[PDB]
Parts: sequence; C-alpha cells; structure tokens
Amino acid sequence: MGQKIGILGAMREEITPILELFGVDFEEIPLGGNVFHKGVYHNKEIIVAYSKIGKVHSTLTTTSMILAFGVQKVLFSGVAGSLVKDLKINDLLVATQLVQHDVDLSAFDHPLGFIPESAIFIETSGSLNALAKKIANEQHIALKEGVIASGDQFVHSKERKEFLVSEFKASAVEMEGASVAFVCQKFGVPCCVLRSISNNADEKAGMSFDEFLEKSAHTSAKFLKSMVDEL
Amino acid sequence: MGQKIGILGAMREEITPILELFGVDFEEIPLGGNVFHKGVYHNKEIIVAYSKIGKVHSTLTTTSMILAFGVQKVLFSGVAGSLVKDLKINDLLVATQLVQHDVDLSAFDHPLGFIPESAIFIETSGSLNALAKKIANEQHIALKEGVIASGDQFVHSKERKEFLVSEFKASAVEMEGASVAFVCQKFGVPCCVLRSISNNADEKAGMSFDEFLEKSAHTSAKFLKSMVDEL
Ligand SMILES: CSC[C@H]1O[C@@H](n2cnc3c(N)ncnc32)[C@H](O)[C@@H]1O
Ligand SMILES: CSC[C@H]1O[C@@H](n2cnc3c(N)ncnc32)[C@H](O)[C@@H]1O
Ligand SMILES: [Cl-]
Ligand SMILES: [Cl-]
Repeated sequence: MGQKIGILGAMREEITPILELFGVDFEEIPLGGNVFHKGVYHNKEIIVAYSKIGKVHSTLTTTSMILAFGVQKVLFSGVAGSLVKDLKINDLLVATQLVQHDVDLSAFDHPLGFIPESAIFIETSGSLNALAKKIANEQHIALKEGVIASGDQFVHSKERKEFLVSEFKASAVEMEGASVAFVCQKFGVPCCVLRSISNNADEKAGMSFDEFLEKSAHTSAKFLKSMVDEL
Repeated sequence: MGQKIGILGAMREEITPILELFGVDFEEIPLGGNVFHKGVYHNKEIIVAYSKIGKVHSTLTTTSMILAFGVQKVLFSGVAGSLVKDLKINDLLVATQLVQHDVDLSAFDHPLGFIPESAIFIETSGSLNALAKKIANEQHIALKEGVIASGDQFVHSKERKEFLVSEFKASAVEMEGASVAFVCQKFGVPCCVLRSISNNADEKAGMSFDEFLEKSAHTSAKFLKSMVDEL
C-alpha cells in the first residue's frame, strides 16, 4: 500500500466535498470529540476529519491523527481571508510558512509570534508545495505561495489586516493552519496547508464568508483531491 | 497498581521542583518535541512533563500524555497572574472552570470565548478540586476556587485585566490551563488545574514574574505533591 494520508478541514462544510469527491466507502471512528472517516483510495489509506474551529481544536485533531491513526502525511483544506490584492475570492494558495499571529510575549521583550523553545515561522513540505504548484500550472489555474497567519480570532478589520501584513508579511489569515503545521513538524510528518479565499478579512468579511463558504470549500477540496491523485 | 497520573507544567522551572519532590527514579522518553519523565511513586505510575508555553504547546502535550502514555488523570501545576485582590503573590487557586479568553468570533455574533460545537467554559474534576480544598484546609493554607482565563498573550495591563474580570469573572490569568482542561474533557480524563500567583498581570507583571517564578513554582509543586499523596 501507499503512504497513509490524513486529510483535515476545520468545519464540516470543508470536508463534506472531500468525502463526496473521493467517493469511496468510509468507516466512521469517534475519538476525542472528533469523527474520523477511514477509507481506501488508489491503494492509499485516507483518514478524513474536520477539527472544529481554532488552534486548540486543530492541534488536538492533528495530534490524534498522527498518534492514533499513524498518518504519514497531512493535507489541510479549507477557506481563508485574503490580505493581498492578488488573492481574490476563490483563489488558492499554499502556505510556504505559517505563524501564530496572536501570540504575544512582548512583556519579556520577545518578538510577536515568538514563544521560548520555539520559533516564529513554521515550515511545510517543500515537496508537497512543489507538487501543488505543478498541478496548478497544468490545470492552468493560479496558485499563490506565501505566509499564512493563524490566530483564534476571525479577522474583519483594516487595522488587524495592516498588522498582519506589516508584522509577518502574511498573504492570508485563518484559524488552524499554523497549529496543524506545528504539530506535524513536531512529529516529523510532512504537511501541506491549502486554502481558498472566501473573504477579504475586512469589515464585510462575515457576509462574504457566508456567501462563499460552499464554493471556496469546494475549490480547495477539488484541488486537494487532485494532489492526492498524484501521490 | 493505582491509576496512572499525568503531571504537567508549562515551563521547565515548574516541573523541576516536581521531579525533585517525588524523588524517585525517572526514565526520560522523548515524543513530539517533549520529554516525558516516567516513574513510580506510592504504587502509581507518574508521567511528568513541561509542555512549553501557550495553547498549542499544551494541547499537543496533553493529547500525547493521554494517547501515548494512557494517563488516567491529569494534574497541572504552575504559575499565574492574579486578577483579584484576595489572590496575593504565592497564593494558590484551583480552577473550577476555564475559558479561552482570546477567542473572538464576534463577527458572527458569537459571545467572546465561544466556538461553534464547543462552549465558553470548560469544567474540571469536582472530586480533585474538593480534595485540593480539604488538603488546603488541613494544611491551614488558603485555597481559592475560581475561573481561570487562558490565552496566548502574557497579560500586563489594567485594561486587559478589567476585560477578563468583566467578561468572564476570572480570578487568574495564564496561558495553558484552558487547553489542558479542554483536551482532558474531550477524552474523559479527570483534570485539576492548580496555580500559584507570581504577579498581578499589570504593567509591572514581567518583573514580578521573574522575581517570583522559583518560589511560586515550588509552592504549586509542593501542593500538587500533597494531592498525589492522597490519591
Ligand atoms: C467561522 S471562523 C472562520 C473559519 O474560516 C477560516 N477563516 C476564513 N476567513 C477568515 C478570516 N477572515 N479570519 C480568520 N479566519 C478565517 C478560519 O480558519 C476558520 O476555520
Ligand atoms: C513566560 S509566559 C507566562 C507563563 O506563566 C503563566 N503566566 C503567569 N502570569 C501570567 C500572566 N500575567 N499572563 C499570562 N500568563 C501568565 C502562563 O501560563 C505562561 O506559562
Ligand atoms: Cl479584526
Ligand atoms: Cl495586556
């Protein structure tokens, strides 16, 4: 068999299209408040789950995937807010690096985003990111590669957008990527974080998020499936 | 044998006294960027580790303790900032409930601290908290029981203190308790979060934190050991 693959979203809406697109029989397995969908696709075991929103939920679920299910790589798929003009609604990006943008130990003179015995930026798989870019090029679709900023707040203001761009040079904002990628690094598991834009993280981001959740989630899911087809 | 006990701190300084106080032989076992210290004490297996600071670190470590080591209860020991006049430097409290004070999905009209498919407050073990209070009473020391607010920022301002008190009626602030307790709840593992005050979470909190880390960490550790002696 091929290498077992964990596939993660944050919300049920992000994994519904994934389950449908793979089209195989899934066994549901409950663990730690999550439901894991276990199946076989192209001679690979795939484990699919949504974590629920935010850093704690996604850290927990990723750790479970690795420790309880023994996944050998993790692909994350979902929606995000754009911080750059060139990332429009529905556009895709993969995270070259991620940061926890809400971490603040500045009282001890640490840079924002930094925690002792850790680092500001978290790395992802160069191999998976390069695969993503090749697939995008062949499909003739755009694919940005940049920094994704993750925190436990839904960002919907110009001020916070300006901070994320100025402090971290982030291209997009969401609430799970950094934690998923962090856990994968700690366990030596290759990770790719893929996001489709559904809003511009500004004052109207809530309405845009609602309008485009279904389409953006499907866009990311379809692309994730195209990556698995090449693995 | 008795029930296996996980013992957690956030920083090395918080677990050093724990290891010394138990005084038994520990085997060091690395996993996921953490070092777990495994030993036997009063016919109980104890697993001791520091998570590193913050929600992601502590979520990861707690999940590892439960999934990889199969602990049957988790006791957390460490230092915190006071939000109430009656909690002075060195004073102890146990968390009756915890909240993630930096969670903000208000763009979707959710209450602060709330995430869909979750809850604002996380519960802890009534049994362990009651044990703590009995021990405190017998030792003739004060022990507060209240809400602990956890977030990924070191709090050092009157404005943020006022928010924590007004929004959550929190008694103390720290950066790991809510995540540890959250993971324990998801896995059905009893949890007690114990903290000793080392600062007042105000403009001078950084200096106070440094001055009292050693003493406050030891105060919490000694009390945690006294609980284990009754288990
Ligand atoms: C309902 S909370 C937003 C959910 O969508 C993602 N997301 C999309 N746009 C944004 C944004 N503007 N700010 C934060 N997270 C975002 C986050 O990862 C989370 O799972
Ligand atoms: C060095 S970051 C502070 C460490 O001590 C705890 N802590 C103590 N006082 C405070 C405070 N004022 N604000 C946040 N965390 C605190 C947090 O849980 C963390 O592990
Ligand atoms: Cl905002
Ligand atoms: Cl503050």
